[PDB]
Amino acid sequence: PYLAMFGQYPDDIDGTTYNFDRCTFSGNESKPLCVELDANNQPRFPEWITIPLVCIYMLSTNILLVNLLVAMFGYTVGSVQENNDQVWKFQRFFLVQEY
Amino acid sequence: PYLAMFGQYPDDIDGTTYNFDRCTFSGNESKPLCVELDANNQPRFPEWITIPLVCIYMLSTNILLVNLLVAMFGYTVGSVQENNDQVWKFQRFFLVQEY
Ligand SMILES: CC(C)CCC[C@@H](C)[C@H]1CC[C@H]2[C@@H]3CC=C4C[C@@H](OC(=O)CCC(=O)O)CC[C@]4(C)[C@H]3CC[C@]12C
Ligand SMILES: CC(C)CCC[C@@H](C)[C@H]1CC[C@H]2[C@@H]3CC=C4C[C@@H](OC(=O)CCC(=O)O)CC[C@]4(C)[C@H]3CC[C@]12C
Ligand SMILES: CC(C)CCC[C@@H](C)[C@H]1CC[C@H]2[C@@H]3CC=C4C[C@@H](OC(=O)CCC(=O)O)CC[C@]4(C)[C@H]3CC[C@]12C
Ligand SMILES: CC(C)CCC[C@@H](C)[C@H]1CC[C@H]2[C@@H]3CC=C4C[C@@H](OC(=O)CCC(=O)O)CC[C@]4(C)[C@H]3CC[C@]12C
Ligand SMILES: FC(F)(F)c1ccccc1-c1cc(C(F)(F)F)c2[nH]c(C3=NOC4(CCCCC4)C3)nc2c1
Ligand SMILES: FC(F)(F)c1ccccc1-c1cc(C(F)(F)F)c2[nH]c(C3=NOC4(CCCCC4)C3)nc2c1
Repeated sequence: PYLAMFGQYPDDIDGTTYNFDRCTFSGNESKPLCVELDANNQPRFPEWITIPLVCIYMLSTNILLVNLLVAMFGYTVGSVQENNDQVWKFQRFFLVQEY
Repeated sequence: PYLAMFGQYPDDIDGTTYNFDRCTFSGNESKPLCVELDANNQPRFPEWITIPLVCIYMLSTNILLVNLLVAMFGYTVGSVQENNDQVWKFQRFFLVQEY
């Protein structure tokens, strides 16, 4: 999910896209466990629950949240522009007196 | 089209890029139907109609719309900053009295 915000889309969520080469049935390996199967040896997850969930998650993370953060940063830089100059001037005394 | 905003570019829009392995001629399969062919067994779509359409769609979605949303969020956070404090203070009474 952390990578999902950087444009990476989960792969093991669609039966068609899912590939069994990556996964392993047992734990004696270094790749993720395979999806739970059925008596017919096919993926069992409904596939109409995961896709909308991922769509909503990606919409919330990639787009809305970053835009909100941009807005907050804009307001913050606008609000405290003048006080930052005074703070920098105050610290300039220490910076100059250091040498 | 929903995924198209997350940076994914459609593949079955260019004759060179289009691959027949994914598609299926008949419906007895779990992958999308193949593009309509011609008497010579080649893709039939003009290829000069789809590409500009996709370019315009991607330009509208990925870039313009999200930037507009960012602008709206910035204006909204700027406008209602003071009233939000009063609303939070009002709800603080209920939050404190809950316990
Ligand atoms: C505000 C909008 C733009 C955001 C959400 C729109 C779509 C991205 C979502 C909403 C409901 C979703 C659909 C809900 C159910 C299904 C059927 C699903 O196929 C199955 O259910 C078969 C299940 C099986 O084979 O076991 C494939 C995706 C689809 C069309 C989902 C794909 C994406 C849809 C259209
Ligand atoms: C069947 C599947 C594919 C779709 C449904 C699964 C989730 C997408 C549902 C389950 C619980 C739902 C959530 C229940 C509570 C909330 C909080 C709500 O926002 C708030 O917390 C503020 C409410 C307010 O302003 O008063 C927005 C929707 C959300 C995430 C709901 C949206 C959709 C959720 C996550
Ligand atoms: C404001 C600008 C920056 C946005 C649009 C610019 C280009 C991305 C678009 C505008 C018109 C498009 C062109 C319209 C027609 C064609 C020819 C097309 O090839 C064919 O028509 C052959 C058809 C066939 O083989 O059957 C390949 C793409 C190209 C150059 C299109 C590719 C992209 C172009 C240059
Ligand atoms: C031959 C192919 C490859 C290019 C042409 C196909 C589409 C790109 C054309 C067909 C109809 C056109 C649309 C007709 C109407 C509108 C609405 C217009 O914006 C408005 O609705 C507001 C108008 C106003 O401000 O008065 C912007 C262009 C658009 C999307 C036009 C732009 C280009 C469209 C989508
Ligand atoms: F910037 C932002 F915050 F996105 C946002 C900006 C502008 C307007 C609304 C929101 C918002 C707020 C909340 C809430 F206030 F409720 F937290 C949201 N919650 C969710 C989801 N909940 O669960 C999901 C993740 C876990 C899987 C199920 C889906 C996404 N999307 C929200 C969007
Ligand atoms: F933020 C935004 F809105 F993008 C936008 C922001 C700033 C200036 C203009 C726009 C805008 C407005 C409209 C309209 F107001 F007309 F709706 C647009 N329409 C379209 C397209 N129409 O159809 C397409 C999708 C379907 C396939 C054909 C191409 C894209 N791009 C627009 C850009």
